[PDB]
Amino acid sequence: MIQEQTMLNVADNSGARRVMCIKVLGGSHRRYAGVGDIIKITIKEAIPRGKVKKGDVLKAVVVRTKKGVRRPDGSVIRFDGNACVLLNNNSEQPIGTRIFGPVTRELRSEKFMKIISLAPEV
Amino acid sequence: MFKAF
Amino acid sequence: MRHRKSGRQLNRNSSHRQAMFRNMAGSLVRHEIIKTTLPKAKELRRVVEPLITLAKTDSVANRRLAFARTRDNEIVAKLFNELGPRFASRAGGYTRILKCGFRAGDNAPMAYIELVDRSE
Amino acid sequence: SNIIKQLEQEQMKQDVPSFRPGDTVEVKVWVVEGSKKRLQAFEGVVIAIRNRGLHSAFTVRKISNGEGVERVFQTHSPVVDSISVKRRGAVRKAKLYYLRERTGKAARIKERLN
Amino acid sequence: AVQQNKPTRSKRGMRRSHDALTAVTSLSVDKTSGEKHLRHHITADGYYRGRKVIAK
Amino acid sequence: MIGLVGKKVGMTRIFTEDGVSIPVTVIEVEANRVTQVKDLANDGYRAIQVTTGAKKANRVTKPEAGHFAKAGVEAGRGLWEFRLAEGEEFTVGQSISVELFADVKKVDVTGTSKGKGFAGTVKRWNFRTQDATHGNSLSHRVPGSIGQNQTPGKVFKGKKMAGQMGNERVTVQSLDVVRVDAERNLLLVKGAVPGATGSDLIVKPAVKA
RNA sequence: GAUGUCGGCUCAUCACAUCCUGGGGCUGAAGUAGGUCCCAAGGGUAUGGCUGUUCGCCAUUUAAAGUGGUACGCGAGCUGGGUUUAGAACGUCGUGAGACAGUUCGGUCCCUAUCUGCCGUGGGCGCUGGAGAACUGAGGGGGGCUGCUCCUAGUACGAGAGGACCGGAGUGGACGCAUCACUGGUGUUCGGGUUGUCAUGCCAAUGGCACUGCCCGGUAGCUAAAUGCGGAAGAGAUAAGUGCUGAAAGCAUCUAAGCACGAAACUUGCCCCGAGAUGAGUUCUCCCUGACCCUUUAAGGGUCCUGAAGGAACGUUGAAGACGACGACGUUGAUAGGCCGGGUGUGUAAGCGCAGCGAUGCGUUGAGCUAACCGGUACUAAUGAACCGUGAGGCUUAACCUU
RNA sequence: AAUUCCUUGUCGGGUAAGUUCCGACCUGCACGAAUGGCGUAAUGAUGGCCAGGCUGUCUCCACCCGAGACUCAGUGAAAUU
RNA sequence: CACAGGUGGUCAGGUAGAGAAUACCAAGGCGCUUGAGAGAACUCGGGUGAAGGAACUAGGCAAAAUGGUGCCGUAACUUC
RNA sequence: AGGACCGAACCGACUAAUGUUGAAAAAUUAGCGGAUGACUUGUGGCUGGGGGUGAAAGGCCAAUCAAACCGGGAGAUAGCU
Ligand SMILES: [Mg+2]
Ligand SMILES: [Mg+2]
Ligand SMILES: [Mg+2]
Ligand SMILES: [Mg+2]
Ligand SMILES: [Mg+2]
Ligand SMILES: [Mg+2]
Ligand SMILES: [Mg+2]
Ligand SMILES: [Mg+2]
Ligand SMILES: [Mg+2]
Ligand SMILES: [Mg+2]
Ligand SMILES: [Mg+2]
Ligand SMILES: [Mg+2]
Ligand SMILES: [Mg+2]
Ligand SMILES: [Mg+2]
Ligand SMILES: [Mg+2]
Ligand SMILES: [Mg+2]
Ligand SMILES: [Mg+2]
Ligand SMILES: [Mg+2]
Ligand SMILES: [Mg+2]
Ligand SMILES: [Mg+2]
Ligand SMILES: [Mg+2]
Ligand SMILES: [Mg+2]
Ligand SMILES: [Mg+2]
Ligand SMILES: [Mg+2]
Ligand SMILES: [Mg+2]
Ligand SMILES: [Mg+2]
Ligand SMILES: [Mg+2]
Ligand SMILES: [Mg+2]
Ligand SMILES: [Mg+2]
Ligand SMILES: [Mg+2]
Ligand SMILES: [Mg+2]
Ligand SMILES: [Mg+2]
Ligand SMILES: [Mg+2]
Ligand SMILES: [Mg+2]
Repeated sequence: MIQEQTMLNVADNSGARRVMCIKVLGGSHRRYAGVGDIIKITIKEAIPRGKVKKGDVLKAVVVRTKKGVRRPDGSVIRFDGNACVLLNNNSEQPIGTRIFGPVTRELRSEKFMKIISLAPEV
Repeated sequence: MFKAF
Repeated sequence: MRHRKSGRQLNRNSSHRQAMFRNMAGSLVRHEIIKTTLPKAKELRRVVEPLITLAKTDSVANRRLAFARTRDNEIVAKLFNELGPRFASRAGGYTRILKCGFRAGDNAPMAYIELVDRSE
Repeated sequence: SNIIKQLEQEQMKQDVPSFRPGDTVEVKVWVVEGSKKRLQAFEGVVIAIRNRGLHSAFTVRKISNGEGVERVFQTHSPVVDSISVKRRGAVRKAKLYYLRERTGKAARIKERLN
Repeated sequence: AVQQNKPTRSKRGMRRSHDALTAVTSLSVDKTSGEKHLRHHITADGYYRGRKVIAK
Repeated sequence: MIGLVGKKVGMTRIFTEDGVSIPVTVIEVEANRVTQVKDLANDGYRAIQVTTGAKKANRVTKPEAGHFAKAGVEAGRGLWEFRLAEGEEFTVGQSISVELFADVKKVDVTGTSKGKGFAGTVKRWNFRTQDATHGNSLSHRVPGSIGQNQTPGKVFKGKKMAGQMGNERVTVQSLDVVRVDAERNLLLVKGAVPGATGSDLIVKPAVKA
């Protein structure tokens, strides 16, 4: 469950360490963004000489959440922390060239096949 | 209690 | 809501409620018949009767368990020496509740609670 | 609830092994890659087990690529094929939720050499 | 919070129409001792269902 | 189309070879004995009166037992009616079992909801709770305003207020029929249904279609 | 001889001069997307930063973030930040006390609801013999939102860029309903760990107190974040509007006669209440088939006999409940407790032995204990009765059964 | 600016967004030198602003333990009219 | 008022503790002059909480949180 | 050494909630300030109403203060209700 004001770690090498969610896109009065959902984020910490810098406003896709992901059989997959992958604001394509940490199958969509291919696990 | 000016 | 819940609170906290039945349970064992309010007598059934069941088999561990629930060596001796053997054949229902009108002081409903083998 | 017992009994998995909290367990789970089915192994420490007959489930924790991961497996689901206990650990508690706060040496579990 | 007009005797009586008490429908008779008592309650002398439940 | 009266045995999980878990409410539908047939010429509407289960013979009033005796049927838990369309007919004493739903994809389930008793506005009507701090005085979860001053000078009918919640007839529509077990008189329907375990339940074909 | 303000919070309700969704006429409307006007109020109609602010600006969303009325809705519902008491200070005015829609820091928000109204829930009586059930549905309420993707189709259109209508499929947001199978919360009534101290003679083992002493887990139940379902199709009559035939008016003309289509509005369809619907309805069963007495001789009163159907009361109680009510059961009995077995939860009891100087470890042992749960079991408590309720049910007319 | 009406002055910093805050400019409506000017370590239940930690303050409330509320017995008010 | 208020001195036990703090106790004195049930809304005093963590609000109000001993170590500014 | 520091008694009263026909005509609960001093406290004494006293709030002077309380002038006066 990702809301506004929640802090998320960055699971890609775009240069940002942790970002700040400022909007849950895709509806009116929508308040939660699970795995595979796009959110509007603002970078809070970033590494020097990266391709993104502090204060940038972009959008990212949630790839890991503490609340976890529910499977058809009732199984639930939980992660120790929330993570997201930064995407270009206009084209909604990943900015980083490598993904960090496990990825979840729910992002198996044409728009996120790039992340799945670059993911280290599943 | 209340005032009205 | 109170769906499928058990146990009367009796307008007391857990500590007071537990202490009251420990004393009342010993009283019923010491005195084969006592007088108390009807709701309390019904609640007492769930305390004294398990103790009698424990006394069915006499062992050091069981006696220590009985002591922890009564904290009275005299009651423990009564449970294992007399009450246990007497109710060796009964499968539960070691106590009987009898209603005896209302309390004069506050009109509370009173009822006698006694062991079923008091006949002598 | 004899009706539920019969309905659940008829569909309960039979080859479920014996495992306890703190033992390292590897679970084979079916994963669907398009039309072709596949098996992948998830190995970790069993930190919680609930026994409810057909509804029984257990939780496995592992550290993958520097990220902690927890999976709650439904034991009797067809998704899981087999359960193998690679290592047996001795713990004093049914639930090992405290392991979530430890890593590395602090997360070690002593083996149960009964 | 408080009344604007004094309610009448009639209104007072109607409100009290439901305050009437109800007498015990009947009193059970012990099979042997013979005293009248409340049903499911022991008699004055401690009898109940034909057995002297209480010594006193 | 004619339905049936069952009992909410409980809730269960059904596994499928594909790996999907279907939560199914188990409904037991014993033989449904028709006790009376309603006719236009005498009653003004076409319907069938049915009874299910059994009840102790010591508590069947001869006004009720005589009704059962008229149809030559054993007294059941209660009496329920189902309207008849143009194409269906039935005879008194006919026994209907669960196979009637064997050809039904979707069913309609009705029953009495769980009784929550006197429920507050927050629970009953999802009213927003007021501030728990910041000076609030004894008004943390009170309804608040209920009117608009002198102009109306009254509370409009149907105002949402605290009151009895639950313990009322509720119908859940378009429930998939997972499996019909005519050898044990059971009906499995996906999802939950109103009422607690062991409560009377009415199952009808999905009117929504 | 008192109608308490701005804003916020909570809860709203109406209007249509309509912001979105729906139906149309024109367009300097190719398409996509717009402009303008007409019909339409069913539903829906942002979170934040700054500021006491409404407002406004800004950030980011949305199909859209409508305009107004309701004491600029709502303080016997909350708040008290702003104005607008007494304190103090700045600038400013005055010789001064003081003063400033100038600015600054601080500053008591009472009321147990009689009536109306409203949300729930009972009693009484009525419905013309009484009683137990199942119903008809006059009426009333609830619900009515919508995105994105795919197909049709890269087709119509266009030089190109770009890119459909009309019809289908899937998956979402918000909202509502139900429920605990799952994932979880809670679980001071279940286990276990541990600090200080007191006590049970002492060791050992336990209990009391310290927020449940502090904590770790947890059954049932409740519950959402959990998972099922819902908005609709269809029908009737229509708004704006487009038409057929067609005269008054040789033509024309959607209209005067006569026909057709036409929207989330309207009447139905779906869900819930419902015969106090006094217009008190219908259907199916059940119960009662005696003596007399009086005059004010009539829907008359009274005595004896009788006490049916059924209900109530009491008792054991409920996933029913503030109390009433409602459901189950009362020995011809599983209603509750206990008991037996099982399942859960905790995690190897106590005792004894074996190792060690000892803390402690190991064996007996997944042991011991185990609340609300599951299947059983009359061991305990649900008494033999009494109580209420009656004894064939008015008149007139009609149609039949008749003598 | 505890002083600035115009005014949310203008510029910079902080924030995705800052009528407040910090720095600077001077066009000081209407600062100014013992009715003291400007600084100032330490101190302050003092005013404003920011960050970490922390959380039911909130998104959005859920459950539980107690005292009332509710029912029974006893006693028995009040404002108002 | 048999009122959660106010009222100056003297005596100063045990375990833990720096202590007349605090916890549990000794001597000693008390259970506070209405009770019994039920386990609804709502109010009061408390406990816990999934994911998020000031998005609340005039304002982090209130809550949560920090909390003891030794030892290591500690910046600008300082009237030293 | 200290109008020194932490912190009980003791003296204070910054915040919140409760209470507001209260248990209480100013309190309770949880926090909070001082706590060797311009400290606090017992007993007795002194200052009297246009006066006292006041580390200054028009505060306090017996639950009363921009002129205390009690009696008297007194049936003040009231173009007002
Ligand atoms: Mg009480
Ligand atoms: Mg305690
Ligand atoms: Mg209920
Ligand atoms: Mg108050
Ligand atoms: Mg409060
Ligand atoms: Mg009027
Ligand atoms: Mg007046
Ligand atoms: Mg409509
Ligand atoms: Mg705004
Ligand atoms: Mg901020
Ligand atoms: Mg107003
Ligand atoms: Mg207001
Ligand atoms: Mg008002
Ligand atoms: Mg103010
Ligand atoms: Mg002026
Ligand atoms: Mg010892
Ligand atoms: Mg400045
Ligand atoms: Mg000056
Ligand atoms: Mg000071
Ligand atoms: Mg009373
Ligand atoms: Mg007293
Ligand atoms: Mg002390
Ligand atoms: Mg309570
Ligand atoms: Mg939380
Ligand atoms: Mg806000
Ligand atoms: Mg605070
Ligand atoms: Mg605290
Ligand atoms: Mg000092
Ligand atoms: Mg100090
Ligand atoms: Mg205090
Ligand atoms: Mg002054
Ligand atoms: Mg005074
Ligand atoms: Mg004179
Ligand atoms: Mg005079």
